[PDB]
This record gives sequence, C-alpha cells and structure tokens, in this order.
Amino acid sequence: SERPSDLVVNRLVLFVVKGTATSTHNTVKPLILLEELGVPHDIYVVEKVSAPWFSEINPHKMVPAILDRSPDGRDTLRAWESTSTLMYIADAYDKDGTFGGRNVQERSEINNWLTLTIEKLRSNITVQYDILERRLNEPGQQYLALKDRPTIADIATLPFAMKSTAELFGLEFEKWPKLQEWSVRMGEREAVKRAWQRVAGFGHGEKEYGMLEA
Amino acid sequence: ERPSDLVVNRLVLFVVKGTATSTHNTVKPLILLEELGVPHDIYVVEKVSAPWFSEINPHKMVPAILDRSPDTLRAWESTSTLMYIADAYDKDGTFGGRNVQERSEINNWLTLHLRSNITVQYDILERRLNEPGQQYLALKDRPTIADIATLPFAMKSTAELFGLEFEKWPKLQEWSVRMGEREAVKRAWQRVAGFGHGEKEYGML
Repeated sequence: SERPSDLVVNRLVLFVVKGTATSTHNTVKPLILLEELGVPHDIYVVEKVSAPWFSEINPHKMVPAILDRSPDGRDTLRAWESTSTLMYIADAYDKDGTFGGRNVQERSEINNWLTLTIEKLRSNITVQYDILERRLNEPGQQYLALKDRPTIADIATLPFAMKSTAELFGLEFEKWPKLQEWSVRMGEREAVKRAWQRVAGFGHGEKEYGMLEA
Repeated sequence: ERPSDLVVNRLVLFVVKGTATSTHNTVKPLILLEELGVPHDIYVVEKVSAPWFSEINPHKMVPAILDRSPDTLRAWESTSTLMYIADAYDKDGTFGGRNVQERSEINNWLTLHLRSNITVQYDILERRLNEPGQQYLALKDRPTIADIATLPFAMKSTAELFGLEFEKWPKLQEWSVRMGEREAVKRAWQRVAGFGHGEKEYGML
C-alpha cells in the first residue's frame, strides 16, 4: 500500500495539514459540522499532500479529505474538498436534517448557498458580500439558506464572510452590517469556536504529522 | 414585477439565446431533465440584469429553475439545479445515488468541477477512467449527475478552445464520446442551441 501504519479507519478520519493562516480556510468547514453533530472522528495531519498514498484518497492533492467506514461496515468511503465533505457528513450523520435539510424545499435553498487584478478579485468579492447582505436583510432571514437555523450553506460561507478575511482583501466588513451580525452570531456558536481553535493547532500539538490521539 | 407569460405549472428552466458560449452550463440540467423524462417548460431570459430575474437568481446568471415542491422552489447555477432535479424527480437514485456510498463518490466528482490548470484537471479524469471497471466518473456501472456536470468541460470543443489536444487523454475522449452517444445528451445539445431561434425569441415557449 505504501500508506503509513498509523493510518487506520475505525471511525471518520478528517485529513488536514499543519495549521497556518492560509491552510485552515477549507478544513474548518467539515470540522464545524463534526463538532455541531458530535460525530466521533480522528484527525490525520498529512506531512505532504503530494505523497502518492494521499493522492489515492484525494487525487486533487488537497485537504480537507475524509476516509470513513461505510454504513454496512464492509468497505471504506472517501469524500474530498469542503463542499463534498459537508454533503457526506450531513448524509451519514445528520439524520434529523438539522444542517443538511429535512425536505426537498429546505435542501433546494441550502444547495443554492452551498454551491455559491486585485480590484477584479476585490470587486467580485464585494459583489458576493452584496448578494449575502441582500439575503440577510430579507424579513426573518437570520441565516443564508433557512430563516430559523444555520445549515451547511452557512458553514461553507463563514470562512469567506468574516472580519479577518474581509481585512485580507482590504475591505471594511462593517459596510455589510447584516452579514457582520450573521458572521459574529455564527462565531458565538460552541461548535464553531472549537473548530477555529482546533484547526489552527493541528500539527503543533504532541504529534507533528500522522494520526493525532490529541 | 414578473413577465405576464412567466407562470410555474411545472419545472421552468431559465436559459438564454443558444450560441457556442451560452449553452455549456444550461445543457447540464437539461440533460438530466431529458434523461429522467421530467415535464418541464423552457424560459429564454433577454437580459439577466433585469430585477425580476434577480428575484429568482441573485447571482444574475443561467441556468436557474422555478418549480412546485411535493405540495415555490428556486434552484440556481448548474451544480444546484442538478442536485434539485435529482432530489425531486430521481426517486430511483439512478443519477443522484442509491445510498451513502454511491452519493459520496457522486458528490466528490460533481463538486470537483491556465493551460496547466486544465491539464492537471484532465490528468485526474484520465487517471480515474483508467482504473479497473471505471467507465463513468463517480460509479463504475452507470453515468450520474457528476458525469453530466463534467461533460461540457471535458470534450474536444472545450479542450481545443483552451489550447489542448483532447487526443492526449484517450480514456477521457472515449468517455465524452460514450456520453455523446446518449439519446438524452443529443436531445439536450439540440434544444439548448435551438432556444431563442424559434417563433419566440424571448419568454416562455
């Protein structure tokens, strides 16, 4: 196999790299949902995403990726890139449809907001922030997909739509008031605080690479 | 305020006037509608800039869908429209996936969708299609929404335009040829090019 002996799938394994400013934006998305649902999971820190053993999990050679046991228990499943990992976790572990959608109607709005030089980058970003600000100014619309509660659409959008990412493009997040309220409110959720804390620490604890016990 | 001819008695697919560079995204949901045999209307939007179209799709692009649920629903952009149509009209799970396992691979290849950045993507597809029995992207046995989403991006026309010889990825060329032979894919490529060149240039058909 040429796969390290410490890589065993006895539960959901989330694949991450060493925590840095630019390495967490995507990996935190599935981790927020795992924390929200209380899904038992391991953390595997990949030393090199170019390693052939990791290409066989995710051929696009990026984190996040997931290996998990199939529902029957026989085989191993794989999910890769943030959007798919959120969809997989919602499928296998969100049985109430709390974050994934309870009916076709709810899943239709969730999937809409889930799947959605400098000035060109900065302008296209402000156009996105504008669409989100508009959505959140609609009557009763506290979250992006559903009015009542946050969904995977909200989790997939938070890393992009928060103060520290706005400052990175040199934008003032205050100028989108409803979106800033929404981002802070997402930020105050227990599962979200935990995800942002843990994802920055991976590779910097007791183990630098491989399967974390802690 | 809507156009008066915009009524939702069934699934309404919002397209634009058919060209070489307008049909790459809207063909995707149309292929699945054709595949499943879903009763649908076609709506040709003159200007996507129009405030009435922004009420349906805030990103102001096609494809978009308006539809009735089991008892009004919107779905915008190709990926979301493919997932909606599968959710509503694919009970069987023939294109959307029958179980957690099938849906894990389908969602992987569905969401995966300058010269170097397109070759890197083609190499991954070529590699997938050279795996034992892997004749479609997501499932070994039959095509899925993942195959529909990827077809317009992985064909000779698209490869040529981006400055690449599609013959360099032989299993991917063969895959796109097999998908091209599908009755529903021919019918969709027909109609998407036809839309806005019939009797009615704009509005409901």
